[PDB]
Amino acid sequence: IQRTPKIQVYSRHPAENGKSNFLNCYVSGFHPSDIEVDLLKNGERIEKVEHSDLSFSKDWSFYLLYYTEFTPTEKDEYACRVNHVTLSQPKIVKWDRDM
Amino acid sequence: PLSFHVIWIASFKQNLVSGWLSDLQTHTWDSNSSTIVFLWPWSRGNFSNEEWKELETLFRIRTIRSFEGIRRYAHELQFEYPFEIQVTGGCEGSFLQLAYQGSDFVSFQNNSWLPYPVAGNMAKHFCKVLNQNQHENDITHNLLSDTCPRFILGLLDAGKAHLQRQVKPEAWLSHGPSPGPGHLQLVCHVSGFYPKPVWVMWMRGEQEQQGTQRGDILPSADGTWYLRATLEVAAGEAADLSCRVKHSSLEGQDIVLYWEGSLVPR
Ligand SMILES: CCCCCCCC/C=C\CCCCCCCC(=O)OC[C@@H](O)COP(=O)(O)OCC[N+](C)(C)C
Repeated sequence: IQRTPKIQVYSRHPAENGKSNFLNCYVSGFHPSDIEVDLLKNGERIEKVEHSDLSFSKDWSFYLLYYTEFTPTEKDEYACRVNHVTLSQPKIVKWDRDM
Repeated sequence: PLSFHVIWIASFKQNLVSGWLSDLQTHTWDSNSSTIVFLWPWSRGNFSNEEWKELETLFRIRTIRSFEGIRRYAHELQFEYPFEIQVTGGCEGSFLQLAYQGSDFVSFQNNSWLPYPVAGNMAKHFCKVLNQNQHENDITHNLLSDTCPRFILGLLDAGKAHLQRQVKPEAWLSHGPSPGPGHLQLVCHVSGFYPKPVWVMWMRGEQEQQGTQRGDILPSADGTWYLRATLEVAAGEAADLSCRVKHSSLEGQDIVLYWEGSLVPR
């Protein structure tokens, strides 16, 4: 039984341009645990991204938090890109903010 | 629900062992060091340096035996590559459960491993392998019934400081991305709060707006929580709306934000 990941993107603090913040991508509810997750800035992969230790829920599905420190600008768009055996193509979820 | 548990994730290669106080990770096992990493000062609980040495050796031989144990018995039990084994065990009452390929497979009850009935004879034959040495099953029982209760008591004591802290939320408002035609999606973000229980509603004055859709509570790396609450409304009806947040850390003084300014706009 394969389970596709839920993908949620959020910032630690309100977006304020030129102010340091944290970008989060919480990926959950997936099986098997083999997964590839990237944080994207303007469609380009962000180099220094940390993640939590792999864990799983009561229903045995896995979950991970990916995050990175960042400073937003007016110009920049951020997203989370996920690939998993359940996905015929990498799934991309944008960070929605008001600009 | 006050509980401690250990989890094992093995993929066939990858072997991860970690300890948890509910959502909160407290321990990690490093195999090459063959040591138990304590993630917090108080992760050691009321257990002494020498007793932790004892636990490490048990964790030593048990993990490597089991990892390599699975690694060897695969063909017999019809385990096809790739496959994953997950187990979790701990106490609150105790428990120890094993999944294969993300499904309930076997569990440890009293003194032996029992197959989940819906898991077929494949599970039953795994139980025969797991129930070879009765003494080793007896060690497992004592780990769960004796050691784990003792441990969790000390851990909660030593961790009471960190565990019972109050961290105030911060909140903000934005436009949601997917409103239906003629409508807006108002979103109220709440972050930085601990502990977890929280209350958030869109309001018209003192009237709670029952259209308020609260998302999952999500983690942050600093150990605090995050939540978004959205409200869909007709665009000509978004005046005088506010988002109200209540939390134990605020002691009665709710955060209240108003849909206004450039949000409206004007
Ligand atoms: C290193 C991170 C964890 C540190 C924990 C320190 C505190 C210890 C506290 C309480 C005692 C442990 C309670 C749970 C133990 C359950 C019994 C038990 O054997 O649990 C062991 C597992 O959890 C860890 O790995 P495995 O031994 O590979 O999994 C089971 C092996 N198999 C053959 C059945 C598949």
